[PDB]
Amino acid sequence: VNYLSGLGLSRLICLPMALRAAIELNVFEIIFQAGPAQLSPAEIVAKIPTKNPNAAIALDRILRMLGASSILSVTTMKDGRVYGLTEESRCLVADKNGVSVVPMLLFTSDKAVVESFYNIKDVVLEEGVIPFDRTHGMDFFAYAGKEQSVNKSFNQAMGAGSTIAFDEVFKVYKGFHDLKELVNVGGGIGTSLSNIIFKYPHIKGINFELPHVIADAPNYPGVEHIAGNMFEGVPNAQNILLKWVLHDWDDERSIKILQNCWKALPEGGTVIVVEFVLPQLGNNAESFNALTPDLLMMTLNPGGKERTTTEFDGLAKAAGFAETKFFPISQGLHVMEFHKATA
Amino acid sequence: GSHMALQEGVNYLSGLGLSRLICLPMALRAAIELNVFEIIFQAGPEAQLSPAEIVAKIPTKNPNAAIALDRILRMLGASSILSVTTGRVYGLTEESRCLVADKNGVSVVPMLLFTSDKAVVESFYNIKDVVLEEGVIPFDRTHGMDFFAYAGKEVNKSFNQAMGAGSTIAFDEVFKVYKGFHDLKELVNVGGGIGTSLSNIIFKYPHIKGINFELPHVIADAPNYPGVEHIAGNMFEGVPNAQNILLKWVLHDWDDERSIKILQNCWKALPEGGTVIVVEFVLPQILGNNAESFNALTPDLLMMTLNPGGKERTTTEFDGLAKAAGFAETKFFPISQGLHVMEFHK
Ligand SMILES: Nc1ncnc2c1ncn2[C@@H]1O[C@H](CSCC[C@H](N)C(=O)O)[C@@H](O)[C@H]1O
Ligand SMILES: Nc1ncnc2c1ncn2[C@@H]1O[C@H](CSCC[C@H](N)C(=O)O)[C@@H](O)[C@H]1O
Ligand SMILES: COc1cc2c(cc1O)[C@@H]1Cc3ccc(OC)c(O)c3CN1CC2
Ligand SMILES: COc1cc2c(cc1O)[C@@H]1Cc3ccc(OC)c(O)c3CN1CC2
Repeated sequence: VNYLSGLGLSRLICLPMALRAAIELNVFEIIFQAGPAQLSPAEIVAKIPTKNPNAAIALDRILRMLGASSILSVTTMKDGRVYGLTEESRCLVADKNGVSVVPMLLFTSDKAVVESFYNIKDVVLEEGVIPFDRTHGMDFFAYAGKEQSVNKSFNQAMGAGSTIAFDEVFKVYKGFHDLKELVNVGGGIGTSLSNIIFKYPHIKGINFELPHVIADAPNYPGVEHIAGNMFEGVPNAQNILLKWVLHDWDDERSIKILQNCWKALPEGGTVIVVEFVLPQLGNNAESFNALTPDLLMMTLNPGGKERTTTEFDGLAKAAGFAETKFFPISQGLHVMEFHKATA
Repeated sequence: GSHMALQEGVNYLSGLGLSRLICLPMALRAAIELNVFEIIFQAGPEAQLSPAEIVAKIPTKNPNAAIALDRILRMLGASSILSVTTGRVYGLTEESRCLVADKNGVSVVPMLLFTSDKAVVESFYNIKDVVLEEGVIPFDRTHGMDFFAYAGKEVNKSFNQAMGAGSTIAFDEVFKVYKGFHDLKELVNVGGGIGTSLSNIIFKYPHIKGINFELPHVIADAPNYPGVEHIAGNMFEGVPNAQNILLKWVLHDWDDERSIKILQNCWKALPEGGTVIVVEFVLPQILGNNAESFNALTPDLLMMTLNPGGKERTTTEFDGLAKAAGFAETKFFPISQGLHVMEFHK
């Protein structure tokens, strides 16, 4: 047995912390500004606010780990290593509208989240334990209420993810056309509705959320914010959007959310669910796209989990939606329609 | 707009999957702490157990334990740490066999539990400060004290056990290649940990008198290895008089100036014919996705976050240390996958 190189499994914790450091140092935007280029650490440090003469050697130590792990391209030239973007690190550069995966990556490796991960084994060992609650003494959404650093990191993570998800959704899914009104239950800071209205200008958007999220939201006109608790009830709605909400909750609570949605809808109204779906698993993007949020749910949320299409169908039917349709979008991302029948 | 067009159509969606990079080490940690790899190993390697079968060997009365464990293990399987078959059943792979204890109870588990310890990861949040600020040590900034002193007031155990397991593993490889211990009569291990290195050396060469030289809080843990006596001290003040010295995984903890001071103290403790035997991984000058590269880069980032100016070094840099410290002759013995023995001759 190669125990010696098995010691190298410690890279697994080194690599995400190296990536977090490079993200926080703005490395990817700095490289991107040089053109589709490979920059030395010294050249990158020219764009970092530091008075430290040793900054470039230290940065090289972080970046060469990212290069060996194929996050950055690396080649050695007359003045040492030089680093460029790759197909996988391009997502770390903000696009025309300033969205990248960076807010999501900074949230999911945030100290509060990682600290809770130390107790994920307790979900195996003890019935009904939530690692985040045990670590922090309150559930995640209450914590985000009390702690603005985590509130902000999480709200921006969800907003960036919303833009990314809906850019993919609109490549495939057409079911938002002919809708006149959409209430986003647990809609975050309203970015989801903003993307939808950007594509379908006549849809009236109502974002239904907790107050600490609404207070943190940008003023999107055309998005009206309503404070409330989805477990107590949902405002009257022609149609409802449920994105990245059901996976936060166990089956019982998900069914309760969906029953409140059913009660708020008129005959012929629809709940549109946007989630990743557990693939039928391997070293591929679909698998990681479901398993990554699943482990985040396991550490953060009350019985939240990712689900198969069959499990989503079961939730819908148990909550009063006898008509369901499933729309694979991309790499495990799905849109699903839960329809309340017309006469 | 042509420059920004390069971000139009980027697969941001699967880029969200980069969060798996932090999920994976925490899943692995959990599996280690639940004893998953030994439980699977008991089924005969190559055999696959369901999470229900594994949970049957874990002390819990939680009826949902198998589903929960499955959530951790399937992430490990998709990442090629475990093998999976579909419920799902899990087996060991070439990458996880090292997580099973050998004939002598040794595996990489103590090292993996140390390097993902809360204190270490907490310090990792400040590794960018080594870039931003002159002379800042992330562990010192995070916790208010240096790593070895912190271990003094106490993790002394987690780290010391990690180094001991790593020592057994390293010397099992060294003894396949390096023969330079065979004719020594006495060896002082400067910074020798809990003494496991000397214990392995004396097990192979029983006529070697072993002297383990360490900080007092490290010796407090040390087992009574035959042939090994423990001495407390500070290597920056001096080293006990020694016919030969072992320096394993010590130089890489320190910047050039302090490493040279260590080696000069070694020089002063040695007779005219004494040697320092250095055991370290060697940093390749051309890096890639290979074991040599990762075997140097992994401890290098741990040094960056934990230690005062510690770093991994090339062979040329080790020769430079030796020369600056008064050792005119050096010899290099590649062992395996970047691990080296080097002899510094006075
Ligand atoms: N009881 C409750 N009532 C309404 N919203 C709730 C709630 N409990 C949690 N939430 C909200 O549920 C959201 C889940 S995160 C998903 C946010 C958004 N739908 C997106 O896809 O980007 C959080 O914003 C949180 O504030
Ligand atoms: N001033 C000092 N004097 C003696 N030992 C010291 C020291 N500062 C740090 N050390 C020791 O240096 C060791 C580095 S870790 C290496 C341990 C061991 N040689 C092995 O290879 O497994 C630690 O055990 C630490 O206690
Ligand atoms: C190939 O993979 C690995 C290689 C090595 C180590 C850990 C690995 O996972 C450890 C990590 C470590 C951390 C802190 C130390 O002092 C504070 C220290 O001496 C070491 C030793 N090194 C030896 C090389
Ligand atoms: C494919 O990669 C990813 C996919 C997804 C998420 C993060 C990823 O990295 C996030 C993580 C997350 C964490 C906490 C939440 O509430 C507490 C939450 O709704 C989500 C949502 N999901 C959406 C799917």
